[PDB]
Amino acid sequence: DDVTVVYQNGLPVISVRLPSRRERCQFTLKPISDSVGVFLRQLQEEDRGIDRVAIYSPDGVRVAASTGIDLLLLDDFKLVINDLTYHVRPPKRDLLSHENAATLNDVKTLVQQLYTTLCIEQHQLNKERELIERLEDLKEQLAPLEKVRIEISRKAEKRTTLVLWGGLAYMATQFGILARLTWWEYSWDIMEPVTYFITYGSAMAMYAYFVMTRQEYVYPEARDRQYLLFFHKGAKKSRFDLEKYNQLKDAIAQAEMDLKRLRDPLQVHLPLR
Amino acid sequence: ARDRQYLLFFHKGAKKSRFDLEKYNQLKDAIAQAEMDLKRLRDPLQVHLPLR
Amino acid sequence: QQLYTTLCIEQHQLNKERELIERLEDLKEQLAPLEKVRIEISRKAEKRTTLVLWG
Amino acid sequence: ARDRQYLLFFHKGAKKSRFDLEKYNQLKDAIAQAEMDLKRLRDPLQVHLPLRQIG
Amino acid sequence: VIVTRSGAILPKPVKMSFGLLRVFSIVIPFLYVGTLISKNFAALLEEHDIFVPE
Amino acid sequence: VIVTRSGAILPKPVKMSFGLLRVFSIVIPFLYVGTLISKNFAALLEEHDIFVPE
Amino acid sequence: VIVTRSGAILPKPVKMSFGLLRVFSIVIPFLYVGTLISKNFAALLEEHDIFVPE
Amino acid sequence: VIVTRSGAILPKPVKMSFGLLRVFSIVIPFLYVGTLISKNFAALLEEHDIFVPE
Ligand SMILES: CCCCCCCCCCCCCCCCCC(=O)OC[C@H](COP(=O)([O-])OCC(O)COP(=O)([O-])OC[C@@H](COC(=O)CCCCCCCCCCCCCCCCC)OC(=O)CCCCCCCCCCCCCCCCC)OC(=O)CCCCCCCCCCCCCCCCC
Ligand SMILES: CCCCCCCCCCCCCCCCCC(=O)OC[C@H](COP(=O)([O-])OCC(O)COP(=O)([O-])OC[C@@H](COC(=O)CCCCCCCCCCCCCCCCC)OC(=O)CCCCCCCCCCCCCCCCC)OC(=O)CCCCCCCCCCCCCCCCC
Ligand SMILES: CCCCCCCCCCCCCCCCC[C@@H](O)O[C@H](CO[C@H](O)CCCCCCCCCCCCCCC)COP(=O)(O)OCC[N+](C)(C)C
Repeated sequence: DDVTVVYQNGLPVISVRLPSRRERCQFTLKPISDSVGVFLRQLQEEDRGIDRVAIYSPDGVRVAASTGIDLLLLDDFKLVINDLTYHVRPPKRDLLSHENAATLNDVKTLVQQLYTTLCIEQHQLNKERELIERLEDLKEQLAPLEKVRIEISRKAEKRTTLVLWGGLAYMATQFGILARLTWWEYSWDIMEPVTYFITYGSAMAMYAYFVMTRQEYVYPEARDRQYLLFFHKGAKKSRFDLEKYNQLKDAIAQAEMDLKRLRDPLQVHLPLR
Repeated sequence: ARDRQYLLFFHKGAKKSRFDLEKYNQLKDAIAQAEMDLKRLRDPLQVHLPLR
Repeated sequence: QQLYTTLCIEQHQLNKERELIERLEDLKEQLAPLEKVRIEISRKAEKRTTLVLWG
Repeated sequence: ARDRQYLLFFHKGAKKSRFDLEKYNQLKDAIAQAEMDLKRLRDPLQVHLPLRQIG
Repeated sequence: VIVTRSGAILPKPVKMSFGLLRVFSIVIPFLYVGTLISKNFAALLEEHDIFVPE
Repeated sequence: VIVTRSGAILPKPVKMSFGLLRVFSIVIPFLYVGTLISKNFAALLEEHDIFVPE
Repeated sequence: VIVTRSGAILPKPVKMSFGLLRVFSIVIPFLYVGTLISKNFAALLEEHDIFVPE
Repeated sequence: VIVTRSGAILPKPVKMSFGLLRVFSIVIPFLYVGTLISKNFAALLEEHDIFVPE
């Protein structure tokens, strides 16, 4: 019927209908490392029953046999074989390599780059001196809050420790209870159902935990969750402005990151980021 | 498993409602790219813009 | 050095991008035939592990 | 366990078939290198921003 | 973890409103449903003399 | 997770075609094979006068 | 993991001081307390003869 | 995972030289040692008229 062009895995392919062998022959061709001439040679070698072949621009002027295929697939064209003329429309494609003629904007950005190269040294030289001052300013604003945060997280740690040791004591006293029941008072054939349903109830509670808290019941994660809860509920009994503390910590981290990113280009003389 | 079931439900609802998810994903990635190189132009260290 | 770098880096990066495209189009063309053998091997390597799981 | 068994099956089927796995790996790493280079070259050529360093 | 990359405290975890109520309002009813289901099914198997507890 | 680093959504998880059928078409026949194996092994153990439950 | 991405060795793992003593000092007394309240509960149930081992 | 960040394949998993033999040369002798321990302890307990099954 007609001719189609598709890009697959970065390579263009063109499906041509051939006169001598009425079969849709496909050609996978590279746009950069080939020309129109080699494509016509491939066509002639494939058919060997076509009298001639030529490509034309959408207007009618013949396109040279040396233009690269990437220069061709930009706009539409015509492919004429000895008897038929197929209007081939390549897929819509905008840019190839960002290589074209010069523009006044290029000269403007070049002059901007020259000015930046001339002034960036003296800019960064005192930007570091201002950053090292802002860092100390932020750090002295944080000294009174750090000890308060320490005194809050000490109580939080003490309560998490109580919880952990209490869990251990509970799973020890359950062992004690069941061991006393199974060997002194009653027999094991009485205590086996109880001790299976205890296991199943624990396996159900570990799933209700996930349903309720949206995370799996793992020891260091439940521990960290309960520590965070204790901390955030202990900051209400002290009116601790956690927003200010978080803002100060983030600002100090960002200032130190800027200093570390900026000072290395001043030592080894390399680009900035 | 919960996340897998949620994704299955979300994509069945998206197919039932014809949400056109691909344009939404492309727009999200393009916003993630357009504001990255914008905060890279307003860099407080490099002198790319006046009013410093 | 910084000034000279500034004056002659756009044309050098354009040549570099052109060379990189010409090199990628050759690397992919050279890799094209090995992919067939890779897939013919990975199908036999996956059939036996599906057999192992089902077993 | 499934991935380990799949890898053992692949590295046995590739020895039986005499597949140049080393060339395949060193050829698939060069395409990755050239595409990371093309991704890096997007800043100084399209948005006129300074090039990102290696890493 | 309890702190970010910088020394900042993570926000308090989201807590489901009335968790134990919403749990024990779905555990107990279905546990009673299971009890009565087993009772009825076992009485049904006893009436037809298929399995008798001796 | 349900979203990427940006707000994009992860693709639909791959689902095996006819999953339950392909599972229960290989579970049941092997339960039957195991039943047969155990029956024959018990018969042979009773044949060699080794293990006779009483 | 053993080493850092650069190649340096990870720091020495912290070790709780006298952990093996604290653990048993918590396990033993509460185990005995459990045995005690189990004996007492069984005896209290036996007094009223609510449940007898029969 | 079966591939790297690029399309390359992971190296071959490093197997242990004679792994199954090296593990069954440890499991069985210690199994028999435990059997001997149990036999001797049961005999010592029954000889001194401490615990007799029947
Ligand atoms: C033998 C008889 C009985 C034996 C039992 C013995 C019991 C002994 C052990 C006791 C256990 C106690 C519970 C502790 C658990 C953990 C505690 C904890 O987290 O902290 C709680 C609490 C606070 O922590 P939190 O973060 O705030 O908790 C808030 C959240 O909700 C945060 O929630 P979350 O989302 O982060 O997740 C937590 C959630 C996680 O979710 C769960 O725990 C899931 C639970 C669901 C259970 C599923 C059902 C199981 C199926 C069994 C079916 C049985 C059927 C039987 C009948 C059928 C026939 C056989 O659980 C809860 O919060 C609920 C409470 C925990 C309960 C434990 C549940 C275990 C299962 C047991 C239930 C089954 C019972 C049935 C038995 C009936 C038999 C007939 O601790 C405190 O801080 C106390 C503060 C006290 C108030 C005032 C403050 C100061 C006081 C100090 C005074 C001293 C200082 C002096 C002054 C000095 C200054 C000057
Ligand atoms: C005490 C002082 C401490 C203060 C500070 C420490 C001082 C620093 C010292 C500086 C460095 C010193 C340098 C050392 C010099 C030499 C170095 C060297 O070459 O080797 C050292 C080297 C490492 O020394 P390290 O540098 O101190 O670091 C190791 C730390 O231990 C690792 O600690 P970690 O923090 O990393 O975490 C470990 C933690 C981990 O936590 C635990 O392991 C749990 C702790 C105990 C259990 C807690 C509750 C259990 C529930 C029980 C139920 C209640 C009672 C029930 C009653 C019911 C009645 C109604 O603790 C342990 O692992 C303790 C060892 C327990 C493992 C043994 C398990 C086997 C059980 C066998 C019994 C089976 C009976 C049941 C059957 C009954 C019926 C058939 O030693 C090792 O081999 C360590 C690896 C583990 C070996 C365990 C077994 C080896 C034998 C030891 C006992 C010997 C007598 C037993 C004879 C029995 C034969 C038949
Ligand atoms: C100093 C002593 C004074 C004591 C008084 C202090 C009062 C504190 C209150 C007591 C708190 C009780 C905490 C009980 C939690 C410990 C019990 C648990 O660890 O044991 C499990 C058995 O118990 C059951 O799982 C019940 C779990 C209940 C579900 C959560 C309820 C409580 C969570 C609330 C926060 C607790 C944070 C503590 C994290 C350690 C082990 O079963 P196992 O099969 O081997 O584990 C499977 C493998 N996993 C762990 C990886 C999943």
